[PDB]
Amino acid sequence: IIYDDLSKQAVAYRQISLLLRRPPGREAFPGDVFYLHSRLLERAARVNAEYVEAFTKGEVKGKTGSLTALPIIETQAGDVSAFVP
Amino acid sequence: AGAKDIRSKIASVQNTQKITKAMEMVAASKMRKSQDRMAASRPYAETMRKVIGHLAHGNLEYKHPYLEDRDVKRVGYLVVSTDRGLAGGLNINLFKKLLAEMKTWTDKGVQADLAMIGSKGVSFFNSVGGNVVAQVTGMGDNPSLSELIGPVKVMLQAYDEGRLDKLYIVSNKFINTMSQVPTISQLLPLPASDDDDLKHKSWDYLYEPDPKALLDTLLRRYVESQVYQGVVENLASEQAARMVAMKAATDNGGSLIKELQLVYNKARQASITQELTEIVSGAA
Repeated sequence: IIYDDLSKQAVAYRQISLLLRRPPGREAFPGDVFYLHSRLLERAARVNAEYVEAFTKGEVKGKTGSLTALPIIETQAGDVSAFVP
Repeated sequence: AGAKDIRSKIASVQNTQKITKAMEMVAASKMRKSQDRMAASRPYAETMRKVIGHLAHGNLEYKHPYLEDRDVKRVGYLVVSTDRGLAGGLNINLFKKLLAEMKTWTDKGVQADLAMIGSKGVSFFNSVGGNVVAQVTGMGDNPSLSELIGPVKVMLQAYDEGRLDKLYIVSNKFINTMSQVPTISQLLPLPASDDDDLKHKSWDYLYEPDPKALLDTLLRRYVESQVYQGVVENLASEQAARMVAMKAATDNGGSLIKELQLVYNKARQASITQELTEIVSGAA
């Protein structure tokens, strides 16, 4: 899965958040901005066969599932030290 | 204080960059003038070389201490150096090559001493602690042979009285605008390869008063011309090195300015955002 402009997502939370009067943090993003990406990205993982068997209810055995992710982030003036990057 | 001082630092770096940009062109023009002087210098030296070759390699062959080979027990150098800074590593490269050769001669147990042109060599070799017998400084542009007459006179006095057995001139060579090389070449005894001729010494010169004193004066004037030409060429090489160093310095300043501007812009945005968050929060 290749999310495009995860940055363009973060700008959108700020709007829904500032429209909800939630206090902004560094720059103008709300403190929850780390939770937003952390809970989205953490789903990309490789799971052992036992989890697959438990989820499938025994239909699939001995196979490990996986989900690779390639998030894209856009930096102003090549500044890798910005908040969101 | 990004809002207070970084804006001043940027301006200072801009001013320094413009000054270096001007210095590069000044050096480039002085290099052309030094090239003209250097090209003017050669024909007198080559004509005197032709005359000394005729006198030495004529049908009747004379012998002179400045000309005859002598065994080595002491070795001497005279070194040219800049009187002004910048000019990159020219001086240090020349000095370390001279030190390499001096160490090579020391390993053979040969005592060495130096004659010095320019204050940079004076300072470096005083720090090294090498024997310096003569010094001349403060020529700047348009150096004169009249000042040079001294050190060459004392080095000649050392050479002909037995104190010195070989003499080298240490200087950088103006190969071209883009490249210069530190070099060492022999002056005494006369290293020039022999030559042969028929017209000369057949329709021989009438000698007044006698051929020998004229040969002594001729050889002295020749070595003096050699060291003057070396000095001029080293000055031209200095100008070229300064031009290059100023180009590098201007590029470095131009590279620093943009990073300072990026930092200043980050600070500028951050201050506005913080102060507006404060204003909005204060309206409870």
